[PDB]
Amino acid sequence: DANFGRQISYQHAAVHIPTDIYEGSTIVLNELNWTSALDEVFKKNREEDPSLLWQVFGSATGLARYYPASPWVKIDLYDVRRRPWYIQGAASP
Amino acid sequence: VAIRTIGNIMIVTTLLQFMFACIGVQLFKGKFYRCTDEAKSNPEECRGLFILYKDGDVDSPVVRERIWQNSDFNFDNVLSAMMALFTVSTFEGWPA
Ligand SMILES: *[C@@H]1O[C@H](CO)[C@@H](O[C@@H]2O[C@H](CO)[C@@H](O[C@@H]3O[C@H](CO)[C@@H](O)[C@H](O)[C@H]3NC(C)=O)[C@H](O)[C@H]2NC(C)=O)[C@H](O)[C@H]1NC(C)=O
Ligand SMILES: *[C@@H]1O[C@H](CO)[C@@H](O)[C@H](O)[C@H]1NC(C)=O
Repeated sequence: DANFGRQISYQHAAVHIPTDIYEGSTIVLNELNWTSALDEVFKKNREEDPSLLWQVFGSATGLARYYPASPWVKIDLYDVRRRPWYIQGAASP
Repeated sequence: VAIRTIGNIMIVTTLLQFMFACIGVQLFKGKFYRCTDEAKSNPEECRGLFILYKDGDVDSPVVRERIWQNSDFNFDNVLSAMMALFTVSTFEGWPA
């Protein structure tokens, strides 16, 4: 796609689970079920404003679900809970 | 002949080792388990992958599997306890 450096798909939303968190645990799978309803809202936002960049929900359990789906970019040390944009919305100065 | 005349002591020490093996089974039955990384302390948490920092360096990480594995010498049943106590009585690997 243009205005996007990667190959992306608008049919669904990708999920990033950090290496130090095991997918398939009870906490993660439960978070992977009720967050599956966000994909409809992801598509609705992109319909009205097609010039919309990544929309991401940073779960407090570690996993981050972003739209549109695109493959993730050595080892992976990414963690959504330590990102600068997560920390400012999780608390105050 | 020397073996025959000393069989009394061997039976006594074998019985003592058996008693100590039973006591060790009662004391450390299944408690020797550990995870691959010293951060997860039950089998339900010792699953998946984890980041290992080689030689304690924070700038040299490497991805490794999580395995909930038993000790090589343990006190699970009577035979394992007897083997572990034999290794201890040989004064080898007993501090570990
Ligand atoms: C969390 O996981 C649950 C387990 O899959 C989901 O619950 C299931 O959702 C299915 C998809 O709708 C349901 O199937 C059909 O649901 C519609 C809606 O009412 C109806 O046609 C029928 O109830 C059903 N059709 C059938 C069974 O042929 C399941 O009924 C439903 N429950 C189960 C499988 O026990 C949740 O949707 C999911 N949470 C979210 C937010 O998606
Ligand atoms: C987006 O912003 C523009 C102005 O920049 C505005 O006209 C428009 O109504 C807004 N919404 C959409 C869906 O374009």
